[PDB]
Amino acid sequence: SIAQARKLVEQLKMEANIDRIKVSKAAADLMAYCEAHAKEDPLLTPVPASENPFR
Amino acid sequence: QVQLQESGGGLVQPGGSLRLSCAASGFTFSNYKMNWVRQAPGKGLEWVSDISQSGASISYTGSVKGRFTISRDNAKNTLYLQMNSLKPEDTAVYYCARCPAPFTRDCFDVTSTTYAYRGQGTQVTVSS
Amino acid sequence: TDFRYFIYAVTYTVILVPGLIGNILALWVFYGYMKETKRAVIFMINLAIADLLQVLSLPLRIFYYLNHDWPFGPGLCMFCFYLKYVNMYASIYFLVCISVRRFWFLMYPFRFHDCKQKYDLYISIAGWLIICLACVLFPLLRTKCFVDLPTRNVNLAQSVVMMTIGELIGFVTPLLIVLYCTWKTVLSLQDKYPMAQDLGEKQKALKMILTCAGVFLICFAPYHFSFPLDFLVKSNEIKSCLARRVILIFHSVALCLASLNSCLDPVIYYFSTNEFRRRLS
Amino acid sequence: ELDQLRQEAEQLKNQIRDARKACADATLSQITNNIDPVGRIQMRTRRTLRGHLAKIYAMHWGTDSRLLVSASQDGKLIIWDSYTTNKVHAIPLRSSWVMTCAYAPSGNYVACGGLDNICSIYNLKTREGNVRVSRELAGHTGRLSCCRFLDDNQIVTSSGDTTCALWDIETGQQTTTFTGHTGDVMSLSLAPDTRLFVSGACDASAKLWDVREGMCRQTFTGHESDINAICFFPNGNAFATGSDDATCRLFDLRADQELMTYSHDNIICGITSVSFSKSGRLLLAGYDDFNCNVWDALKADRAGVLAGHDNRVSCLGVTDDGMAVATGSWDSFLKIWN
Amino acid sequence: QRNEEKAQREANKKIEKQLQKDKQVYRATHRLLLLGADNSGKSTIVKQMRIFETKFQVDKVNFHMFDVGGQRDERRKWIQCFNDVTAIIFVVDSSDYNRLQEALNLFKSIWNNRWLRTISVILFLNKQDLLAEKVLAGKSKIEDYFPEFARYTTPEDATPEPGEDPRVTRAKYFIRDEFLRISTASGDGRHYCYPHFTCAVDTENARRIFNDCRDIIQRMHLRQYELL
Ligand SMILES: CCCCCCCCCCCCCCC(O)OC[C@@H](O)COP(=O)(O)OC[C@H](N)C(=O)O
Ligand SMILES: CC(C)CCC[C@@H](C)[C@H]1CC[C@H]2[C@@H]3CC=C4C[C@@H](O)CC[C@]4(C)[C@H]3CC[C@]12C
Ligand SMILES: CC(C)CCC[C@@H](C)[C@H]1CC[C@H]2[C@@H]3CC=C4C[C@@H](O)CC[C@]4(C)[C@H]3CC[C@]12C
Repeated sequence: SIAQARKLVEQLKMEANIDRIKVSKAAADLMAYCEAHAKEDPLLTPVPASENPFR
Repeated sequence: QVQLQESGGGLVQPGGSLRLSCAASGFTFSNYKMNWVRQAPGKGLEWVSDISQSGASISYTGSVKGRFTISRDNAKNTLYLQMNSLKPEDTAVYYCARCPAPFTRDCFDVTSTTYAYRGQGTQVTVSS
Repeated sequence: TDFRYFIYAVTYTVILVPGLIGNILALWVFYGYMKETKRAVIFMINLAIADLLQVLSLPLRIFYYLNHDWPFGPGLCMFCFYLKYVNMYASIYFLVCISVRRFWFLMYPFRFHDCKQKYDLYISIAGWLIICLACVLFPLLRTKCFVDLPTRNVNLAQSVVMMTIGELIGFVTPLLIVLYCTWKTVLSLQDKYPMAQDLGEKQKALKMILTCAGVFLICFAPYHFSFPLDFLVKSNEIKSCLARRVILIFHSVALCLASLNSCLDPVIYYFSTNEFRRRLS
Repeated sequence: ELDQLRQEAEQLKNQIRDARKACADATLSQITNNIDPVGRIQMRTRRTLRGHLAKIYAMHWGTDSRLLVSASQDGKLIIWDSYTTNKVHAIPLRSSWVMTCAYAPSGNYVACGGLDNICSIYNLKTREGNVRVSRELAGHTGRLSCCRFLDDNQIVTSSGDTTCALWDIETGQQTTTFTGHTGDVMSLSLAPDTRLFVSGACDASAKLWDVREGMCRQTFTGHESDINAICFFPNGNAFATGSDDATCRLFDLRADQELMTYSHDNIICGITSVSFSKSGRLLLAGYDDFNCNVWDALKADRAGVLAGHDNRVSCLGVTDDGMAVATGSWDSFLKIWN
Repeated sequence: QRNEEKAQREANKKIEKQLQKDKQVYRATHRLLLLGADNSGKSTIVKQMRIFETKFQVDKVNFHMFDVGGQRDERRKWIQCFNDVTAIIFVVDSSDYNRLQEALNLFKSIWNNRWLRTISVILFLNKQDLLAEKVLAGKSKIEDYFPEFARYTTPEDATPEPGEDPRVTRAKYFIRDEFLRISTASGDGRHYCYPHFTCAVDTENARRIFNDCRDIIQRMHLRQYELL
């Protein structure tokens, strides 16, 4: 089981060595993407039935 | 992360007493049925005891029935195994096994190789 | 008609309210079963409709027997005379259909499946038509609203042949089919070798099957034994005064029993079922 | 050395947790509190695609946003035209137990897999009329839980042997093996650029993988029980996972921690399938209580309910064009909503 | 426009015709999920009934049974798959007292599962000859593993084989009652357990499965077509 522990330690080191950003920046990016593409979301804004191929 | 840390155990003479404590973190303790599962040397995992969400329905393996007691403290998020009247056949590594899903009466947590939500375990040796 | 009025009036008054309440409640639970479950209950829907139509046929008979006079006109009276018999034989037909279907899915389960319930509507309307045409015979022979109409003067031989044909089909075929299906279903539901120790539903179903056949055989046998005798008496074939009187009384009691079956089908077929006892609760 | 390695792993986990907490300057819900909610979302069953004989486990919308493919336990893979409700294709399967299906971006191939441990690629565009089993990919030792096409030649498949595999279809051999999960891998989602993919496993942990390197880039641990669903956010910098503890959770790749939890007290059944709308504002999840939920991915407030199935909702899909959302359930019905 | 739509409609018509044929073939066969563990003669049951799947036919009814053995130890996700089967055939070695508790736990997990709370279980207490040998020998005591066996008396409805030691019958019915206690504790009447005492040389398990499946289907018909 020594190999499994060594692999787990290596993976933890790899995941730790990365650089993270603030959660505020991530929230801002998600908000920006949601607001930028809100127009092209038929689920978000129900398109008129004439443009629905199903209706 | 779902973490189960076992404390207690060690070397005890036959007929002794032990208390195995289990600190659980990363999940709501009260929503899961808990199990105590032991692995004796030279053999695979064996289910020892289990206790339901509220502690109403406890059940035991017949080998250890009448000697071991299982309990929960949902306020302290801890699982207790009062091991009494120990025998040389009771030496094993003890594990806490949380049942995979909440609000269920079924459990698949005696996996021989790897179970996702099982603790590290503590050695309990009973010999003179 | 004296005794008969008293008898028909009280029996129809006793039967009218339970029939209405039970059958409309059963139809409401049918609509609920449709909205909640995708399964089809066509046969019991038709049975409830036929029983309700009979029950709605009763009240004008009640009015006539109480008031001894008919001010509503001959056409409505003749239609009401036709209604009770047409939907009574519809009830018999759909009881037979229910018995056959239960025999099919309890004696040959595998073969049954559920796409083996596909020609049901045709089986239902085939019946509602043939019956209504066979029951076209009822107004023509009796062409004074329900009991005081003279029978048509027809030859004894032709009348006897036609009466035997109608009795034979419309009673013996339902009776033989229901008895055979109930016997086979009871045989199937009885476990000879030990099986799973159930909560008792395989015996509750046995009791339900036995209770159904039984109410059929007792509400419907006396009517079809007394029907040829009553027809003979009303055609003046039988001349013994005491025999004529006892035959008339027996026929009145027999139609009382038939309408009692019309109002008892709700209870047995519907309210003994677990699905009804869960939907009301 | 085992105790030293365990202590080192515990210290690494503790310092990763501390770094993630330090990055957690503010919560996503607090930042999104200012924006107004989307309100109630009305969706209705435009099409009820029926014909499957048993439960459906997987479906996949085509890139054309019109054709879809569904996999049913009856051993059938039906390719429907959603607009006309006409079954374009109906492929019999060698193994009746199919738990995954994928539809290639080119539209020329479909994928099948399940308890047979084999990923069967079917070629739709065959000169000799009907479809034929193009190739079979073997090498996984656990059921195949999900399949996703990188392109017409590369397919990434997650298996219940705690692994994922990148296959080159032409050669038929497992090009890359992704290992590190300690439980059954039940779902994976490909990034829009098809350079990274997140796989959710039964060890209550998701993993972000790089397809070229073949090594686990990141690991996210925020759930309590098995993860059954996962899907990237449209921008590719976030992903939402659904688990058996009746919670959906949003993770961001750069933040490397959970951002928001979608759950309710009245909800106790576990998630089976999640998906995002085209803009990502709405997060659609399938539940065991026979009904789908539509959460506001920004405010963690339920915005709609898709209650049209009589059995467990097993698969969700959203068109690339964004017209419709398809839900397939265990009542042998697949329905279209918009 | 219409030219391609007509072709699509004809293709859909052919697809639906083939699909109706496949539905007729599919509903005419019954799926059984074979479950068990090592040292339990599930493979012996399969071979005496003539891999992953085995097909048999009794009374012109076709069953095909699935023995899922290509996966790891964990069962949750692929046991979710077998929820539409008519019956779960659970085979347990009665002789092995060590693994009796593991089999009881597995049976309880199958019984109480959300997606398996409707499938009836046909329980095969296999290897009765070895259990009889163990009981007669006396070296291994059931009360060692199950203390309540020391307080167990043979049920009055027991039907022992002629010329059988009552201790063996007591052990058989004790194990059967241990399984039936789990069966009836939370059965709710929707599903039932059908225990059978079978051995390696038994050559009539197919008939038992057939009768049990017929009983299951009859009960299912009674439950569904209450309103007819
Ligand atoms: C589809 C199969 C149909 C089966 C056979 C149906 C048609 C059979 C008809 C054969 C002869 C019909 C004779 C008509 C006849 O006599 O009237 C029926 C009698 O019961 C009349 O009853 P009655 O004694 O006048 O009293 C009337 C009664 N109080 C009432 O309310 O209807
Ligand atoms: C006065 C007499 C002649 C009235 C006769 C009414 C008959 C012919 C009509 C009235 C109500 C109709 C039924 C109403 C309800 C159902 C159940 C439905 O799922 C199938 C059609 C079916 C079975 C109809 C069959 C025809 C029907 C029975
Ligand atoms: C009042 C009189 C006319 C009732 C007549 C009863 C008999 C003749 C009718 C009533 C119910 C009918 C059955 C209804 C059900 C079926 C199933 C169908 O797939 C084959 C015919 C069969 C078996 C019918 C045979 C004829 C039948 C048995």
